[PDB]
Amino acid sequence: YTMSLGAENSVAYSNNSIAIPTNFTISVTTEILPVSMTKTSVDCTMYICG
Amino acid sequence: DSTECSNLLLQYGSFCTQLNRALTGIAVEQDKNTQEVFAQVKQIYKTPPIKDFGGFNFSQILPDPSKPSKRSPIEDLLFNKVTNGLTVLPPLLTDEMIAQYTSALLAGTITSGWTFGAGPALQIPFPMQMAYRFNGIGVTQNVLYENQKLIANQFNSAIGKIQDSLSSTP
Amino acid sequence: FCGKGYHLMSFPQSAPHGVVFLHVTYVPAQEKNFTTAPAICHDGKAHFPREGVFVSNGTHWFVTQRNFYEPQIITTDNTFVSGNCDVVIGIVNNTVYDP
Amino acid sequence: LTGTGVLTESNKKFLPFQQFGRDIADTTDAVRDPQTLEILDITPCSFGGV
Amino acid sequence: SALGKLQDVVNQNAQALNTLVKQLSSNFGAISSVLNDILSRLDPPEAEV
Ligand SMILES: *[C@@H]1O[C@H](CO)[C@@H](O[C@@H]2O[C@H](CO)[C@@H](O)[C@H](O)[C@H]2NC(C)=O)[C@H](O)[C@H]1NC(C)=O
Ligand SMILES: *[C@@H]1O[C@H](CO)[C@@H](O[C@@H]2O[C@H](CO)[C@@H](O)[C@H](O)[C@H]2NC(C)=O)[C@H](O)[C@H]1NC(C)=O
Ligand SMILES: *[C@@H]1O[C@H](CO)[C@@H](O[C@@H]2O[C@H](CO)[C@@H](O)[C@H](O)[C@H]2NC(C)=O)[C@H](O)[C@H]1NC(C)=O
Ligand SMILES: *[C@@H]1O[C@H](CO)[C@@H](O[C@@H]2O[C@H](CO)[C@@H](O)[C@H](O)[C@H]2NC(C)=O)[C@H](O)[C@H]1NC(C)=O
Ligand SMILES: *[C@@H]1O[C@H](CO)[C@@H](O[C@@H]2O[C@H](CO)[C@@H](O)[C@H](O)[C@H]2NC(C)=O)[C@H](O)[C@H]1NC(C)=O
Ligand SMILES: *[C@@H]1O[C@H](CO)[C@@H](O)[C@H](O)[C@H]1NC(C)=O
Ligand SMILES: *[C@@H]1O[C@H](CO)[C@@H](O)[C@H](O)[C@H]1NC(C)=O
Repeated sequence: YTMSLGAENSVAYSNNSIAIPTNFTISVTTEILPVSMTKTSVDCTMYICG
Repeated sequence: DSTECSNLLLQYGSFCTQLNRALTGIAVEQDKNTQEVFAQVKQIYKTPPIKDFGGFNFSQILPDPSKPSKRSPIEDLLFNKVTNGLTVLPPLLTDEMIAQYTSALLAGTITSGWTFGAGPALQIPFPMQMAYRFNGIGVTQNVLYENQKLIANQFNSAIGKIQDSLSSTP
Repeated sequence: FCGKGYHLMSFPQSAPHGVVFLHVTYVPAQEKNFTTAPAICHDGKAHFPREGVFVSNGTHWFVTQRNFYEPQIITTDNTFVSGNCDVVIGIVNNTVYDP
Repeated sequence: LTGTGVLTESNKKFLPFQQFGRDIADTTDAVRDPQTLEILDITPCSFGGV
Repeated sequence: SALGKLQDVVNQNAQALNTLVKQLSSNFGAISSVLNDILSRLDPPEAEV
């Protein structure tokens, strides 16, 4: 299929109308960020030659 | 297509697998980059058919209905100004879908300000939105309202100068 | 930068070779249409909201904060005066209360 | 087949056509003794960073 | 797949190490991939090659 970018949302714009929220949601989201890698050391002489 | 060459190449091990894996990682990283830049909204916002924004003109940045590529005149000028086992993989997002994403972002920031980036898109008149932006930089709303025709004219002139500067600089 | 929505706070959590941020954000919800005006014309003077916005429920005009509906009577304490009514485009006539 | 490693008694059971066993790096990690047919693991001698 | 970002880093490091150890099994055009076989089978003038 051709992938849908998203749902269409025509904002009801006019020159004298505003939308004011009457309520709120306290939303908690996760963000995972890598920090470090495994500290690996390779003996070049022992790797190549044993 | 030489079989003897590939038989000798197998003596070197999995170098070719490493190079193909690195190139595949680069190829998927480009699509991830395009997703991270352009696909920040899950709603495809559209401008109203009547372009009454209190004197503010966005025709040079809104998509042109007469063009089949559905690009803005600025974006059309930008696309005109950019010109043995090898393959070129096409990007996951084509240019018209990237233009549709930018059009959705433009419609959201014109009709709703910064509200669509923090939740539901809340409509607001564009001069009032500009006044809010004026208060963000520490200038009172009255200054914006009193000099609204001048601000709209300066904005339209600057957008036209942007198009002229892009069309006149190689 | 710190989650989707208006950022309130964040909490860090350790992870194997990584960090997990629990971003606590404020999301607006249950929005309602209102008729808005840039300024209020009263006694030949233009009144602008000091921190909020002029809203109308259909018959009456109020001033409320921008991110939450909390309608209040348009007074001289939450508005400021700049110029007359001849300059601002879209100014409407409404009374301004004096405490 | 020459090498250097710690020899331990092994739990692996070789098939009779098998003499040695190889690891990922194709080093002999298990061997059958050619006189008394028993299996021995060959763990390598300890390697350290000074 | 919630913690996939850390798991990709761990998998890439383990895969790089695994491929590094797999490279020891290649002879790179020599008669054998084992040094001990070459030292036991050949005189030093061909063993140096
Ligand atoms: C604010 O008013 C507008 C227009 O009166 C509403 O937009 C309409 O919404 C209905 C149902 O969602 C649609 O069938 C119409 O096509 C919309 N019209 C336009 C012009 O967009 C909008 O829903 C109202 N907002 C609220 C919060 O009530
Ligand atoms: C704002 O939204 C909250 C939901 O987050 C509403 O709280 C709910 O109210 C209904 C009816 O009063 C209850 O059945 C639910 O149990 C409530 N949920 C919670 C989590 O408390 C609240 O009523 C809304 N307020 C307004 C003014 O719309
Ligand atoms: C917004 O800007 C566009 C372009 O700057 C205006 O379109 C011009 O309109 C005049 C007269 O209508 C024409 O002579 C030009 O050729 C048009 N330019 C282009 C590039 O098409 C437009 O009139 C402005 N105003 C509105 C309300 O759209
Ligand atoms: C707009 O809000 C005002 C104030 O909240 C409403 O005025 C009140 O309406 C109630 C309900 O009929 C009356 O009991 C009060 O006496 C009214 N107060 C005043 C000072 O008149 C008004 O009705 C609202 N308008 C709409 C269309 O909802
Ligand atoms: C808002 O109030 C002003 C002033 O009371 C109104 O302006 C007057 O309008 C009448 C008839 O249109 C004229 O005869 C007066 O000369 C005007 N006075 C001034 C000072 O301009 C205005 O019409 C009102 N507007 C609305 C929408 O109610
Ligand atoms: C808003 O548009 C209407 C026409 O739809 C017009 O009558 C009115 O004067 C406009 N108001 C402003 C402030 O531009
Ligand atoms: C001699 O070697 C054979 C294997 O070839 C084995 O079966 C036998 O037990 C060995 N005998 C002695 C005395 O080591």
